[PDB]
Order: sequence, then C-alpha cells, then structure tokens
Amino acid sequence: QPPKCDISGKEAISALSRAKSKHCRQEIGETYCRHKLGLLMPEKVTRFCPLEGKANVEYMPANPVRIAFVLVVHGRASRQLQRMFKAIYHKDHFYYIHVDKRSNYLHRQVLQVSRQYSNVRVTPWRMATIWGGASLLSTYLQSMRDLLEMTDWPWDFFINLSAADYPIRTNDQLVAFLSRYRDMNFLKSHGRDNARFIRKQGLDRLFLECDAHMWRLGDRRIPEGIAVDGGSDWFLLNRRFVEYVTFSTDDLVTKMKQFYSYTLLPAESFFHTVLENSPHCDTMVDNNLRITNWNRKLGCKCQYKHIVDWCGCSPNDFKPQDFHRFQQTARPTFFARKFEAVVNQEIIGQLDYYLYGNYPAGTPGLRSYWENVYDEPDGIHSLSDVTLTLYHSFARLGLRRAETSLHTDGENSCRYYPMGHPASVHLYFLADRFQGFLIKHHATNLAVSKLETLETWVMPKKVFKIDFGRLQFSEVGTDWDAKERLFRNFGGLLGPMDEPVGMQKWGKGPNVTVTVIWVDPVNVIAATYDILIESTAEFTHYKPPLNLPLRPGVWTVKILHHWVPVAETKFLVAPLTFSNRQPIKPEEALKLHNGPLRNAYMEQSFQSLNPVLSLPINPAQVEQARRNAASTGTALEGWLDSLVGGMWTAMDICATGPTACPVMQTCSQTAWSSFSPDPKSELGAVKPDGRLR
Amino acid sequence: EEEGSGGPQ
Repeated sequence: QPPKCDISGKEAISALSRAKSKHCRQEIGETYCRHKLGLLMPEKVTRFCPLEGKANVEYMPANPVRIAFVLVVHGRASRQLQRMFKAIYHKDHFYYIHVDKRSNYLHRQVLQVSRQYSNVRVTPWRMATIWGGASLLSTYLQSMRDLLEMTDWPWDFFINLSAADYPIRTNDQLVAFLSRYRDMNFLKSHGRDNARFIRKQGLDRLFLECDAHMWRLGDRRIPEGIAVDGGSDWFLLNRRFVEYVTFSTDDLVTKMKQFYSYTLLPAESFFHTVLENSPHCDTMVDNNLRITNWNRKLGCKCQYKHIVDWCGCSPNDFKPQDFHRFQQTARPTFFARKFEAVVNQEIIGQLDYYLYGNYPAGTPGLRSYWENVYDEPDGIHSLSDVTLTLYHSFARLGLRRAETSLHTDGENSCRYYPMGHPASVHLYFLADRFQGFLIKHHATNLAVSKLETLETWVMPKKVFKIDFGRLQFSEVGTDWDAKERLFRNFGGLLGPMDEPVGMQKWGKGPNVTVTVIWVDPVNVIAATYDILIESTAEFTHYKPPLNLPLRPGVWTVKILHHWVPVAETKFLVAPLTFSNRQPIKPEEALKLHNGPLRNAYMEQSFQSLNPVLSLPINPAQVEQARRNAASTGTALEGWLDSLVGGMWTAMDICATGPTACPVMQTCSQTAWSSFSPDPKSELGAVKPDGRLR
Repeated sequence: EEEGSGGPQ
C-alpha cells in the first residue's frame, strides 16, 4: 500500500529500506506523514513553575517511610539478583518486578520468589525493553499506575533498580534518610552545557520504536515556553509527584507524554523536564543518591548501532580496587552500579559482608558462581546447531569417564547409553576463574536397564604456551566485549561458519611490533599480518577475513617477533552433527566440512611460508580430512568426540537421584554441582527483624 | 561523574 504522503526525507527512506516487517513499514510511514503536516509534536507548552530557574542518619524515625521498589530486569543472572533482593528486603517495603519479555528463564525464577512473599509481585504485562527504547518510559508509567491503584500497599517513595545495581548502605539508614526528606524528589542533571546535552541525546530527532529497533525518522523542534533538562534515568520520586505525573491532565503533562512517545532515551529527561516546569518544581534535589561507574574512555564505543540509529554509552563494572569509593562522605549515596558476577564477584562479596557481616564459618559456595545458559523449557530451537552439537559431546565425554572410573572384571555397572537432549547447562566460576560447563542429561544404566539423571563437569585444557617480552596472554573467540575486555562466548565454542577473533593482552613497556600467523588443521596458513603494540597498549584484537566454511579441527595461532617465536595458542572449530536441530545429512555435511568454497581462505597466498616455519603439509592428512568431510552418523560422532576429548576434560560426574554406579557421588554432596548448597543466594523465612539476610 | 547516556550522531 502506498503512503498517504510523499516521503522524501533521507532518514525515513533509509528506515523503510532496512525495515523487515510490513507492519513496521506502515507504522513508519504513518508517523512521518503526521509529523510532516505538523499534527504530531507540540510546538509550545505551558510552564506552571513560579520560580525563575531551578530549585536545588543514625536516628530512629517515629514515622518511617515505606518504599515501593520497581525492578526492571533481564538476562540469565538469576542468582545474583537473588543475592541483591536478599540485601534490600524488609517486610514493610514492596517489590514489583518487570521481567523483559525475552528472558523467559529469568521470569520462571522470579515467579518462585513472588509466590513466597506477600509483598512481592510481578508485572503481568511484559515489554521488550531494548536499550534506549521508548518502551522503558511506558514501562515506568504503567507500573506507577498499577502501584497507585494497589490500595493495600501504602508506599511513600518510588525507587527503580536493575539486576546490575547493589546497595552500599543499610536499609535502616535508607529509611531514616528518606523519612526526614519525604517531600523531596531525587534526580541528577547532566551537569554541563544544555545545548550540547540536547544534541548528544538526539532530543531534536524523531525516533519510533518498532520490531525491537529504534528508527530515526528526521528532525523536530524543541517546544517553546519550557525549560528542558535531563541526566540520569535512575531516581527516587515521592508519591505526591507520581500521582501528579500519572493523573494530571494539564497542558504540561499531556504534551510531554506525546513528545516523549517518539524520543530516544526518554527516561533520561522526561521526569526532569516535567518536574522543573510543574507546580512541584521546588521539591527537586539535584542528586539521585547513586554512584554510577562511568568510564567513558571504555564505555563509549557505539556498541548499540545494531539496535538503535544512534551511538550510546553505558557504565563499567566495579572491580575490587573500587571498594573505597563506596565509603565516600562528600554526598549521601545509597546504591551503585554496575555489578556482574561473571566478570568479578569479589567486590560484590566484599560489599555484602561490609554492610551485613560475614557468613558463619563453614558456609559453602561463598566463592563460587553458577549461571544457567540453557533450560529445557525454552526448547532446542532457542539453541544453535553449534551449542547443541557440543553440549551433546560434553555429555558423552562424562559418560565415558564414569565407565572407566570403575575397576572390575565382572559386569561394569557404570556403563550408560544417552537419551534425549540436555536438560540444562550452567557456567561454573570459582574465585573469579572460569571453570567450564555443567550439563544435566539423562541416560540409561545398562547393567540394571534403568533411566538416570546425571550432571557432568567439563573443563577446557590449557593451550596457551609461551627473552622478557610484553605479551601476557593470547586467546581466540567470538563476541568480544570492548568495554569489559573479555569474550562473552565463555567456552570459545565455534563452528565452521563462525568468524573467529584473535585477542592479545600486553603489559607495560616500550613500543613493539609483532607478527600473527593463523594455521588450519592441515597446516594451511590462512593469514599473516603485523600489529603495532604502542607503549600504552593493554589489549589488541583483530578479526581476519577468512572465506567460509572453515576447515574443522584444531587450529593454531602463533605470535612471532622478527621470526623469533614468542607464544602460541590453539582453538577448536568443531564439526557439526546437527542441521536445523536435526541429524545432519550427507549432502549438507559435505558442503560444510570440506573447507571454504574458494580453495583459499584469503586473496593473498602464504604457501611461500610453510617451509620457513616448519609446517609441512602431509598428503595423507589432507586426504583424510577430505574423507572426514563426507562422514555422517557414527563415523562423524567419533570424529567430533576425538576432537573434543583432545581439547576438553571431564572433571567429574554425579547422580541427582539413586544410582547403580557404586563410585558416583550424589550431586547435592559435591562442591561444584549446581545442586550443591549456595546459601548466599538462597531465600528462606523472614526473621523477627523483618529481613532475609 | 557526568551524567547522560547519549553519545553523538
């Protein structure tokens, strides 16, 4: 269907061209037309504030405030959320949790909490709150309406928190502080030039949310007659102001809700703008009581370009050396961000014991961390062919360990046959060191012919191998996080159609230049290039352009300094046993496992280098790799399992229930199982003082 | 700590 208006704006044509759904293209055109006629955005807004500009703990309160916490959460880190919920809980407060529509695993875990406590509820509606999306404001405004209509919850303050927040002061001080200033609103402004704030936020640009993407559609004017302000979208607002925002029909609230429906990052300026221009303008404190770990040197890399038509930034994760910052006395602060348990748990532990004391001696699991990365109810189609293939292989690696660990000349009662697909997968950390994967899976014990449920721990073999140079480590992976300087593909799981990235980590010293060589499993040199390591460099990384598919097997990456060897590392390109979650067929196996289409991985060749580096190409191994490329079924499974076993180790395996294998422990009795005690994240009965911690 | 999450265009 053609538009109702001629569409000539460059941004809008670029948006229509990139959009994927018919509904989305229609919505884009409708929005553009309405703004074109001047019927979409307000041009002048009434200001009700009489002021000329802006306004700007060890006692026991007689009338303590009751707080409504609004948690907007996403991801997989359910156990870290449980630890934080434990720290902030008191029977007198209220907890309203909105879980991103895309995080069904997390939503199932949150549901178990809301069922235990009468002052904890979950939002029945769920939005896909993408970064910078307009829907974050819709989330807050709807939860405020819900909360104001819950008459059985007489709350006085509104506080929003994410799963990466944590308190840095006790609940008793929070209540005492807010009880003294109960008629104030806590918002932090940008603290710079206002014109530059507007440009950098894109407030003079029109955005539209559709298909989980923020489309930029053109320019717009800032309405006349009001002061525009903004800053952090983390705040604390009292009930009187929430009532005004929710139910007022005056000129200010009505037009601002329309304006901010088509705004990028709306929660960073909507509440600042309304308050300063409203009758409540004299209640504003220019302080949101937060510590945000900004390090714009690392957090501004336009890393959201695939989600929004704009460049964004985000704060860094705290580390142990930052602990002293939580003890400052310059201004009152009660929360901080960000924390990530898979990035650094020590600082979280330091902070929790400092506020609420050590755990009893002998408490297990304090230095460990478990994070679920697959749960059966979400289905194998939510996995990829890569992870499905390798999780199956890890399970088989564990079953072979069990058989070999029993020493007998009679019937081996530790022989198993695998059944179905993995039930769950966990990341396992100990002392902030990644330990590998935990796979829960079903298998038949062949001696008694009975089904058993087991969990297997697999750990990657060390492969980095290192004249006092600067190099400290080298690694290959995918999904490199430039802000946190790590691979988010923790296991380094790779398939033939993946595009690996090589990373190096350097210490201090003078500038140096090094050479990098990539070698495939049959000694073909795929790429060579030199890098400059400046004096101030700490990390370097590069993604070489390799034609796909990559030949399966064990690759090697070498670093040289003027032909002088420095170090090497290895990584695994695993052959796939699945296609569309189905057993791979001969014709699709051959297309995928015989190296890239063009006999060569890049344009320039490096055959001139094989003799120099002592990488001779064995004609027998080349033909065997071709033969391997046509195998399926059992032959292919044996090739994969021989590869995985050479790069991974089955550390241990346990049973969840009764077992006939006499040498396997119960999982709950182990130190490493996701079934073992983890009291720091476990939630029990409310104590006499109203706390869970 | 300056505030605001927007970058540029």
